[PDB]
Amino acid sequence: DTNVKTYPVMVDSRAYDKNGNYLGHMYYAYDNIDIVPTVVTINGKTYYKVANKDEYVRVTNITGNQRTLKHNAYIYWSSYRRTPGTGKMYRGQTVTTYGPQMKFKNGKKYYRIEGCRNNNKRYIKAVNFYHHHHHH
Ligand SMILES: [Ca+2]
Ligand SMILES: [Zn+2]
Ligand SMILES: [Zn+2]
Ligand SMILES: [Zn+2]
Repeated sequence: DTNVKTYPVMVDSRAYDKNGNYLGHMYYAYDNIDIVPTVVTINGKTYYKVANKDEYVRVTNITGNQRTLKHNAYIYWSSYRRTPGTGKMYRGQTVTTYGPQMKFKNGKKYYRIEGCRNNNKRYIKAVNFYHHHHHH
C-alpha cells in the first residue's frame, strides 16, 4: 500500500472485514494508525482500510466529523467539570468531533472533540449541535 496517512485514533475503533463483520480486535485511542486515506462505504457507513491489512475502521473515529455549533458551549472534562483553563465556543463556530455520542454519568450525551487526550479531556454536550432546546 503506497498511499498512507498517519492519524491518532481518537475513539477505540472496532476492526471490520470488507463486509462489515467485526474481526474481534480493536485499534485504541490515542495510538497512531496508518490508513489508506480513501473513503470506503460498507452497509451505509464510511471506513478507511488499515495500511497492509484487509481491515476497516470507521472514519468518524479517525478524521471525525465537521459540526457547527447552534449554541454557546463550554468544554467539559466530565459531567460536572469544565476542561481546566478552557473558555467557550460560540454559536456558528465549527468543531471537529470524533465518534458517536457518548453518554456520561449525568445521563447526557457528549461528542469528543479535537485535542481530547487522557490528561486533556475535551467534550462538548451533543445538544449544542441541535436547534431545538425544549429542555431549559
Ligand atoms: Ca450553552
Ligand atoms: Zn441556545
Ligand atoms: Zn438559550
Ligand atoms: Zn439552549
